[PDB]
Amino acid sequence: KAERKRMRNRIAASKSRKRKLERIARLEEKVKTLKAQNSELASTANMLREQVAQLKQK
Amino acid sequence: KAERKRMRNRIAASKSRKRKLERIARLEEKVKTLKAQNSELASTANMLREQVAQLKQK
DNA sequence: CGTCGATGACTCATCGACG
DNA sequence: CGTCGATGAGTCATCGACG
Repeated sequence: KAERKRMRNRIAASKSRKRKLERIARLEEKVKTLKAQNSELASTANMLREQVAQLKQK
Repeated sequence: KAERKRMRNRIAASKSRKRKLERIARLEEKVKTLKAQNSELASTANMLREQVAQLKQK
């Protein structure tokens, strides 16, 4: 029937919306996680710049 | 009058879908640039270890 | 209260894939 | 060809904001 198809499409449409939100969430967690690493990597670089300017003494 | 509102809503729905897409594009751009920046900060940290392990000569 | 635009949910129009 | 599920678009339900 057309009633049955209309009902299968209602689930298809909600599944489509769902994985749109799922995609938004992965992307947002990805940038959250790259920001953390950015800061990790950038402070380390900083800690290593000081080790350089302190070893070039003597 | 029903017609006119139905038309104004068609435009609102279009605007809604478009800024969902604009949101996805900004999110993917952010990931792209944080990635490239990570690469930059990680190669730099790596080059700085080697200045350290070579200023470590005495 | 009615009316606005925004947005989630429902429905319709198409799509490519399948047989 | 008819039929499937996926997805963009149109439509309906409902929201908070306005006045």
